[PDB]
Amino acid sequence: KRSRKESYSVYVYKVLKQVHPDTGISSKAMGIMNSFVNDIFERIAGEASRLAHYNKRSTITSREIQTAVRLLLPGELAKHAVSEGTKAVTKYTSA
Amino acid sequence: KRSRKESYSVYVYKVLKQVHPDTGISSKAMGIMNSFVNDIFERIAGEASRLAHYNKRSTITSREIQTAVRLLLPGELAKHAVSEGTKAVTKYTSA
Amino acid sequence: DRVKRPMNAFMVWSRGQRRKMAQENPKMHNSEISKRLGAEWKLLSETEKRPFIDEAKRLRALHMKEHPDYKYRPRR
Amino acid sequence: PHRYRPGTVALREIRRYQKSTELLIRKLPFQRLVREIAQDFKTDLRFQSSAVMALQEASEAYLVGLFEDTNLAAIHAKRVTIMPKDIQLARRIRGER
Amino acid sequence: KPHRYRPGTVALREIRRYQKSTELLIRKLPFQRLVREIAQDFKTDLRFQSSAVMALQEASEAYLVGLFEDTNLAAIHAKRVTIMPKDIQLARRIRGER
Amino acid sequence: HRKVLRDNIQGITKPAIRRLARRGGVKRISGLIYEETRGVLKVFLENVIRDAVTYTEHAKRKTVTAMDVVYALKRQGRTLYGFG
Amino acid sequence: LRDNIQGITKPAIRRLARRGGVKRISGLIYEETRGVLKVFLENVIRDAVTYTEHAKRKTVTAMDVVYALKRQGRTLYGFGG
Amino acid sequence: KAKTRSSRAGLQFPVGRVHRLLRKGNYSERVGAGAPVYLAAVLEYLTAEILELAGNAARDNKKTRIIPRHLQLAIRNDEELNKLLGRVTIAQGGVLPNIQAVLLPK
Amino acid sequence: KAKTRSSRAGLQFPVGRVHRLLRKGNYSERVGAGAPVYLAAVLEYLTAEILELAGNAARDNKKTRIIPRHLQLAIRNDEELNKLLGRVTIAQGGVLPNIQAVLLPK
DNA sequence: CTAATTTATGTTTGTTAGCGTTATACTATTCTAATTCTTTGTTTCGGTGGTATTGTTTATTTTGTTCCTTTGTGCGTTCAGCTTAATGCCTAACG
DNA sequence: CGTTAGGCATTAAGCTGAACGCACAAAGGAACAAAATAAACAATACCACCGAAACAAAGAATTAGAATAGTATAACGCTAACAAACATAAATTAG
Repeated sequence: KRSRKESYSVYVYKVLKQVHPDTGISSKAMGIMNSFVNDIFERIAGEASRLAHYNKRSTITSREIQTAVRLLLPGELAKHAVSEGTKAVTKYTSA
Repeated sequence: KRSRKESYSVYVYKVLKQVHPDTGISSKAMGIMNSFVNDIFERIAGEASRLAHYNKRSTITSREIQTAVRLLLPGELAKHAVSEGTKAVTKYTSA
Repeated sequence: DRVKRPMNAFMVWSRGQRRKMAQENPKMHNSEISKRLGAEWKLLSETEKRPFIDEAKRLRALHMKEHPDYKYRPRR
Repeated sequence: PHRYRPGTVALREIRRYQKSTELLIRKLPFQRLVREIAQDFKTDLRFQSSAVMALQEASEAYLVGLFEDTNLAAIHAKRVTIMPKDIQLARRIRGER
Repeated sequence: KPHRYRPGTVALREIRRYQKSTELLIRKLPFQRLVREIAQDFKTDLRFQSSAVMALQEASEAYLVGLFEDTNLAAIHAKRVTIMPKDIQLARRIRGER
Repeated sequence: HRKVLRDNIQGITKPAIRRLARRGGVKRISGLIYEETRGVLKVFLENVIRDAVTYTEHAKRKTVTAMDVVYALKRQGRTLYGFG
Repeated sequence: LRDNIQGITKPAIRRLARRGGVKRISGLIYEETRGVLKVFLENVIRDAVTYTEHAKRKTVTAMDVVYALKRQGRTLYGFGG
Repeated sequence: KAKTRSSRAGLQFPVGRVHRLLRKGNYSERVGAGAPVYLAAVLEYLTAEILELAGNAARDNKKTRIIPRHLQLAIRNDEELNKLLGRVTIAQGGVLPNIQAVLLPK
Repeated sequence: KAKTRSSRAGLQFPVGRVHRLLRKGNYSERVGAGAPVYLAAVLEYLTAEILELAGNAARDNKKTRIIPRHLQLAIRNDEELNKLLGRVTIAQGGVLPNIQAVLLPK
């Protein structure tokens, strides 16, 4: 009857069981993954916000997120993330 | 009938004529002062925004601006700016 | 052989004026003469410049006759 | 003949170029370099003249910052000169490698 | 006749075991006392959570370990191994600290 | 519960500085490193603690959480992972 | 008209180092400084290209270079905000 | 029968929570519907890249748990994750074990 | 008769424009009325501190104009303005003229 | 040189300080356990000074090489007003 | 906690005329730049040393841990009342 901490703790474990079924995880490493998810969310959403302001756009669409991903993430991570993202919106729009 | 560049060019000259009546200013130095005013405005408003988010405040009042001034500006600049600011709101509230 | 653009009223007017200033000012830098000619050129009237304008126009039409399919294509 | 001592002309140029605020990179070769590199990322990329002036000014600022750090690292190692290991160290300690 | 190691020989094993191990190398109670000593001068009578002093200790150890890495880079660059305080001041100066 | 503190910079000791140095890869440490490193630590703690104190004093609070220390290290550009 | 990293000439780097307060420059500095300037312009140009490509503009304005330099911690004053 | 937006994209991260954080995070007035799906995609791929290297580090160490020493090892050994997390330090992580070659004896 | 908000505080910077930039800058949903007055105050004091040192530099150089060499001199010579503008470089500004003492002859 | 952009007044509304309560982690105390900091006596090795060789930078002169500042014209790029479909936010309902 | 069906009001794609921006014609030494060279001073190789830091054993003195009680404090919920967004009429100002 405490209020609940809204966090990304379950979904990191879901991804971990998708990618590594045998190894477990600590609690403090789950907190580190929660802080990392929130840090990367702030970076990408801040770049998307300032890009929408620089172009005088009042709407953040997937183009701004794609450009911010190409801005922040270096190397092959950028194009891998863009391919994953476009796969996700094609999945979401095909359904 | 060109659209007009909204900038702080007149008020920097007003402050300059208040503080230094004899010396003139260039145009490119006026552009530098405009860029500096916009840079400091972004710094102070960004710290005020993230402070209002960290305290779950939906309203940025003068307290957040005062705390952000004490955060960014080092040395005696902080307390000088706070004294100037409180002088300004006491002037604005006395009238 | 690349085709050069037609000379404008100022370039034509400078070709002969530029030499006039060099003979009277043969030690003057081209960089400085180019500045005084521009200052003097801005003081000519349209009637006085008209002759220069029409000749450049004629050089442009005659240039177009020699090379009709010529197109100005600047390098970006 | 009376040639100057090695470095005295360098000192006069130090004081002259530090008293000067001019741009030390010619505009046409920097324009050629910028439009030579930027084709590799996208083709048909014209530049405004203010943009290449800004790139030249910022590269000037970044290189004089790199060179004052380089001379700090070189003086630290008891050397008047600059060797490329000083540039390597000044880029490494700044966290750019 | 007891057996003695050489200077530097034990030092490499200590470097290896401290780079492998992930614990904190300064004790929690002097860090609590120093943090409460410093934070008097900004506002007296502050309560420090144990997690706050631990977070300050983590970031403190991280900052000093990075500064000592840069100090070793600068001392190696000047053809030394014994680092010196001028290396610390130099590595702070290049970094944008002062 | 009233108390004033003094001379706590000697509590971070010299064979506890040597371990922080030998984590970073240092093979030999001079004698005069210790007071300079204590001063570096002092000015770093003074900056981050002053930022945390302004953070907790804006919120009308009396204690220092770890979240405000994390925000104070974020404002200096040294982000800490592991506390929320 | 190719190989334009030799457009940044050797006297125009000696002037850049004399502004920085350097008394002597060895001969091996010019190629290293050319590579440093090359990778710096590669970063800033790639960011400005992504900026002007997001806005579907074929040219690179000055504001895009300001915004590309702001994100690396080196803000330009003077070219507008 | 209706299916969740997290598995509409075929993902694990919740689209609704990242949508709510984009709304109440105050980044714009409006936000597009492709934005949280794209952001959950790049987020899920990013922690997949972290956890795969972390699991390979922990299995390489003959351990069965992910302690943050494994996260620090997986981040510092990489090249293009080291540029993403260069300024960030890791709690209880330690350093990447590497000793300069001139300190070592011959 | 009504008097402007910029001179209600007795200032030069417009309170209405900084209020409008705080609104459309998307920093919060609401903004307090003391916020633009405080922000215009600290802004006006800040450019007053810049322009006073710039005028003293230009009068010290026996010039009558403020060129950005004077702004770069006034910013780099200061201590607590150098911490505010340490990362920012200045267009057509040059450097602060200072030469290391070991390069100089005896 | 007159449109436009800040300022004032009343209304709604939604945010926030005041208040109460309580839980909850913080601070202090006193014991043992352990562990590690500081002293003191080896010991050995790296920073620093001093000298000599060398290697390479600088300053200069000669000879190319370019540049620079001026206006009009051509062409490609961007931008702003107007059209118009796209879409995301709000509400009600459901799970 | 998370998702889904219909308005509606805001917003980005579409389109065209218009205005901007840039290259380039001649000029013709000026200003710059590459190249060859004398040599002079700086980097560096090597050597001695000496005092400074590492290593070790002992004990001291400090921290760790734990039970526990008080206890300031912080984090929950009602409530007013206050302050800020919003709709609509001047004015001054300024590019």
